[PDB]
Amino acid sequence: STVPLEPWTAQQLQQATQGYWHKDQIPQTEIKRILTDSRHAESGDAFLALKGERFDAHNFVAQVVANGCQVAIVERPIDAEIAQLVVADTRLALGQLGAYRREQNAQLKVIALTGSSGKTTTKEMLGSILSRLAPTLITRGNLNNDLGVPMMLLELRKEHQYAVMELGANHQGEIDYTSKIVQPHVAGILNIGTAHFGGRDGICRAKSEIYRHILPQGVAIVPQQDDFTAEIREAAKSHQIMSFGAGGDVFATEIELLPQSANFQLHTPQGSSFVRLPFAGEHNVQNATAAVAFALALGVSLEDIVKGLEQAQGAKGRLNFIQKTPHLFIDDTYNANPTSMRAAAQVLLQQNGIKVMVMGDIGELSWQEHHDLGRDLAELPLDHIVAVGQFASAALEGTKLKAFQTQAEALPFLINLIQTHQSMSFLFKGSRFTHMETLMADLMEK
Ligand SMILES: Nc1ncnc2c1ncn2[C@@H]1O[C@H](COP(=O)(O)OP(=O)(O)NP(=O)(O)O)[C@@H](O)[C@H]1O
Ligand SMILES: [Mg+2]
Repeated sequence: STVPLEPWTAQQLQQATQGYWHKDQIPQTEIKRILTDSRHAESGDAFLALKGERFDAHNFVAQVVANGCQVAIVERPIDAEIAQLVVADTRLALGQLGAYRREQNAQLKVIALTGSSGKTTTKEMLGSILSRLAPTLITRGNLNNDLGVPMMLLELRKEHQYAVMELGANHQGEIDYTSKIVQPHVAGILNIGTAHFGGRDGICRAKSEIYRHILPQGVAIVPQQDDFTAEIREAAKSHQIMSFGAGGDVFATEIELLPQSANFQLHTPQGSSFVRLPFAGEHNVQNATAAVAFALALGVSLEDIVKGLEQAQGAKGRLNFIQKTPHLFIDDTYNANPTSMRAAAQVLLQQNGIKVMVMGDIGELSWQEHHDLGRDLAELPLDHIVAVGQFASAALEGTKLKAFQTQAEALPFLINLIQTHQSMSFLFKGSRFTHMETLMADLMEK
């Protein structure tokens, strides 16, 4: 990474991993950064060599030596001029290094959260709330798995008073592993979504591992309106509990959905407040109520929580409203599924001007799915539907909808829509692998 980092001593590296220095060659200078990318390691870094499926970064140690790196963390001694901390397993050692740094920072109050949807948005909301009060570390991008979580904890500094760790795992045992490294004071689940083997039951059990390592006198956060609310409350029973959602501790009433925001009355065990939330859509109201519950569990005042929500900003590709007078471009390109795709159309339906929904394929599904999506969206009063990809033909089945196999062929059509019409409102969305944000940037170019 590239943020300011607190250095490591050779002694700290060894103590965290219980490794040994090869041939007793011990670095006499401090280590400024631990990284896994052989392209970027330089003088002062420690290169930690990971292996995985058909890959082994031990193969690239000569590259980091040629580039000036003089410290490596490895599973086996390499014949090279570099100090080497030898460990049994470098994936485990990375976990231990993150766990050690988390433990050394005893001043921290720590949140861990998971869920099928809304993790990143809820994390950003908490980040806004907590960063107003003190230095706060939150998960960057998708660093939320067995490697990403400890990589994030390496960025902890003595100045940090708060940490908000997103945990992304979906499979049995994975959340136990990362949440044990994190050692949260407050943790919980936002929702259980649709089936990925194991079924939704398996997803529930996996994410319920997040309650196992909550620290003494901590708090478990539970969703009060989930299909698995009762099972999740049982999983959290060894901890003090707070809930969010209708019928729960923290909930919203008189919700008003505006074109780029949402108004509602917020209710909590610490009092109530109106909230002018600068996020669009009912799902983001739900994410706000979860952030409120997490923040109250850390003792933040309701007043500071509302101030944090009202100035919070969304992650990239999550309903970003981009004004390009006299046109609007909504960037919702981060990902897609059949449910969220229909939800996005509802947001576009609230905008002024000629409404054009540009959509790419939805993965992990498929033909019948797009057939019904193209049918349902065509019944909506959208002005134009531009379907791009391998299943655009399916959506065409069931004037309003045009289908393109490639983006290259879709770009002139979108350009022609400008000419054919008067302000336009575009919304762009597709699964991550379709990266519809290039087609959006390409239309915006001119
Ligand atoms: N609470 C929610 N319930 C249902 N869908 C939601 C919710 N919040 C967001 N979404 C949808 O999920 C998309 C991604 O939201 P995001 O906050 O990035 O979730 P995430 O849980 O971090 N995803 P991921 O890290 O890829 O597993 C949004 O663009 C919405 O379409
Ligand atoms: Mg995420």
